Amino acid sequence: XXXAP
Amino acid sequence: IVEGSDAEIGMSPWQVMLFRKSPQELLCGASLISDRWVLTAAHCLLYPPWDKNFTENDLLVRIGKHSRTRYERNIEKISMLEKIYIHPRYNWRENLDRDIALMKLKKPVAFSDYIHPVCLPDRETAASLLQAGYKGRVTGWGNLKETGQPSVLQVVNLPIVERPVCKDSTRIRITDNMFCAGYKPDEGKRGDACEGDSGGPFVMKSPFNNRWYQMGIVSWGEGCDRDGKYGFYTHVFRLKKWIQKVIDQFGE
Amino acid sequence: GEADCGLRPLFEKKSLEDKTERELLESYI
Amino acid sequence: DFEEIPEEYL
Repeated sequence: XXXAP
Repeated sequence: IVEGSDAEIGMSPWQVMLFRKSPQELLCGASLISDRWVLTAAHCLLYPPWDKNFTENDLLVRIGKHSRTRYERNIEKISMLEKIYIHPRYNWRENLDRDIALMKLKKPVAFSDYIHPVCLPDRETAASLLQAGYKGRVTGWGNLKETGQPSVLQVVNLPIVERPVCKDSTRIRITDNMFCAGYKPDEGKRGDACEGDSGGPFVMKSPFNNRWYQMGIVSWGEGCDRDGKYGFYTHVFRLKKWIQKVIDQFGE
Repeated sequence: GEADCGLRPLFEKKSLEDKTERELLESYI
Repeated sequence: DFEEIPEEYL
């Protein structure tokens, strides 16, 4: 959650 | 969230929005664990490879939200952080191991129909619910598709998967501070968290006391809703002794 | 606040159930 | 596409 994360 | 639905009003009242002051924008998800403390993924605040290192000052906490975008005039409450605490052994270098952080709010929030905390699991609760096959629920304002953004908070129910299968789906080294969830390509049901859903809660409802418990935090994945791929979450019960610790040292 | 934890004001507290929580409880065999 | 929040928060 960001761009993997 | 991929293949979920809109949440009902007050369905997930511990759901928090991590919000950037300028550009004012959605950073990540998070959850209300008491009237002063918020739980999220450490990578939402500190991720060097993307030059990410937010300070108390860089943000706001939005509680009681439904709409992603609107400023929910008599429902939501906005707060300021008094401080940020990251797992001292969180691993940004190789695989998001110990992906966990706590945020202490400047002023304790007041609960309401739309605002209410999630419980943290005890050893017995975790013991009995963290079982392959058992479903949990994830919520977030994240990507709807791997390639967009919902108007409203989204929800999905997903089964916990066996460690072996979790490990065999990827090249990355999985640790005991992580669990994976999703359906098997043969089970013919879809759904997953997705980019923008980070820091949100993976919760389970106890069948013994019918209370909602937080078991994981949305951590990382490979694409969103791909067959043979699974979402990975921070195993909240394992990092509990660290959480206890900081709360007992810095607040409440 | 964690003490009245996990009991939602509009569901548990009124003894109303959400639309899919039954899917969860059914998986806990 | 975020609606403006009260100045009082910033």
